Amino acid sequence: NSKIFSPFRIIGNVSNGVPFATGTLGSTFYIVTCVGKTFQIYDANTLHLLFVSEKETPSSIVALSAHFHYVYAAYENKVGIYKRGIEEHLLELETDANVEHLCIFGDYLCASTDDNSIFIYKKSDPQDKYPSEFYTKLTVTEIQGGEIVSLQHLATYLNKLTVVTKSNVLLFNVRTGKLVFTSNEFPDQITTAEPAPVLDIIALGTVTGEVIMFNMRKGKRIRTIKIPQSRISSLSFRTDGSSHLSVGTSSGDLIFYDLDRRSRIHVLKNIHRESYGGVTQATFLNGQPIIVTSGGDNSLKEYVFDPQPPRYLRSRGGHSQPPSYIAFADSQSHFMLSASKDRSLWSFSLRKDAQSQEMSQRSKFPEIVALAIENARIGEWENIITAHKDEKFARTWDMRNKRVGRWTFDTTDDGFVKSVAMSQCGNFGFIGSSNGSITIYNMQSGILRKKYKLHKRAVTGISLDGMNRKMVSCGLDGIVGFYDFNKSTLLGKLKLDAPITAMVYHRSSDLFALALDDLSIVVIDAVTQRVVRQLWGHSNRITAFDFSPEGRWIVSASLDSTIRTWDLPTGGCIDGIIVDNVATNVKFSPNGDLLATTHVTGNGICIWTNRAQSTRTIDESEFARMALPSTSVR
Repeated sequence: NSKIFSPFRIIGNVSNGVPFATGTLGSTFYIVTCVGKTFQIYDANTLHLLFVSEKETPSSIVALSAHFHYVYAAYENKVGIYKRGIEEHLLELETDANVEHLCIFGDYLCASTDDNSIFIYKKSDPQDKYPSEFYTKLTVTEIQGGEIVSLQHLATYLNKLTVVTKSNVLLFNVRTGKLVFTSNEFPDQITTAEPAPVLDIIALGTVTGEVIMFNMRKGKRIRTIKIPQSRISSLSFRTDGSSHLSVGTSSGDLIFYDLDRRSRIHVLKNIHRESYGGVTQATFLNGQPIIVTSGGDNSLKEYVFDPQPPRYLRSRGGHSQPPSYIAFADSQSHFMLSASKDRSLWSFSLRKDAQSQEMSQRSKFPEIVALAIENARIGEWENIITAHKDEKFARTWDMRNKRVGRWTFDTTDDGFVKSVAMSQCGNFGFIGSSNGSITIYNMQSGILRKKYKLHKRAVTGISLDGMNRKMVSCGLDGIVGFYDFNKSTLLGKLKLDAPITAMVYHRSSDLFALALDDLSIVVIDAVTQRVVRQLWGHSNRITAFDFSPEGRWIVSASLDSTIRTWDLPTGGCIDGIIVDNVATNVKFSPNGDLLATTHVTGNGICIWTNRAQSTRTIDESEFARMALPSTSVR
């Protein structure tokens, strides 16, 4: 519908809080996470991205299970059966209820719904790849038990499904339909269940921090371990020889307990954010001393036990909150630098492996409010500058070692840093203060080189031409400053009619654009120091903007929930897109091929293909109402 941009894919998505599944991969295992309406499959021993489901489900995936080489994904009243990210079959349950839980075992598929029904599907022939024929519908009436919490199959329990509810534990024979067992009432609410590696035993977690070892055959407790003032969210048994139990909690802690020594081994504190559900799943890999953990904070971590407290091994993740600032890190379209209000700085790969890595800050730094990066001096010295909220100094980072750098750059006028910039050569860093000063630092030695004082209000933008001749600045005072870099002379001043909130400088054309509080975009020629164009159209605050690499276009985003393309030779809007999720950032790839956008909701970065590498006709309400790119692509 848009004439310029077509949705490509989304970067930086790992997990959303749905408990991940584990399956078999030849000799190794695979991990299935949820991203929303898409699942992703990783190798368990490398965390390499193996698959992503090729086609989005109509609604959000609620449950994931893996059985051999098949993934079962529940959404609405449906269960999708996938192999290699490709849907091989779709089960539509005869109900308007939603599927909540899944259990696949023997010739059976069991899917419980939110009205306490359990739909049972069966293989026609045992050598079928998956169950497909509806067999029966069980129901747990409120007298038989409480709300269904989990469906489990215990080892050697032929044709027998264990249905754990909030108040009790039931045993159904799914072949005959008979309820063969129902335990005594449990006093405290059951929240979690997990088959033990020995006969007849299932582990049950409660709302109170109790893990109960329950014997299904005799129908009695065998053991009850108390975890003080914790709410259990996951259980898993180690199975490599050591009789250990892991207990995840909603507060984000992972507790390791020795079943034989009856003592608390250890506790990994706050490995996942509590506000996102804490530990939503934690699983020991079968036969291995490795535990895989996840939460709703978009991370997937792996912990090992060396032949001793567990040691961090590897992990994959992205931001837990929407990205606040982004930038292309290089001209080969390899990495993107991305900052979020979760106080993290990440580098995301744009390539197929979807690799990513958080910038080491070696309790986090305050949230980033401005960002600049240049690839010129990578490996040689610091090449990233960040401004942080309410801090009077900018920090530096090293893109080579993915770690914070040596220098901090003070404003010198007791103001906060409100803008940062870098020379193309990578030799200089620029810092703009809330008190008006502009400071120029040496990226190699960290030394203060030069100081300018023109603005009397916050400097909201700074840049320097590719030849380091003329430096330009903007501020909330509505002033545009022009300075000689080699000396320190004020080359000129412009007074604009509204406060200026941001600047983007186009080095190959020496034009720079400014976002003003009057909702216009002002384009200025740095050589002539004159306004050459003014763009009017947006009906709300401008969030971001960028030049197309050639210099012909400017693309802008706004609170009005639009993304507009402006042709500079005419100053007219030649394309407009209406999104349902306001764009907070827009950046062109160094080469004109891609457009990166960040939005109010969503942890990732949207990639768009510029399919116009066009008419000059004006538009109005002919804007396209486009959706964001699919998480199922690539």
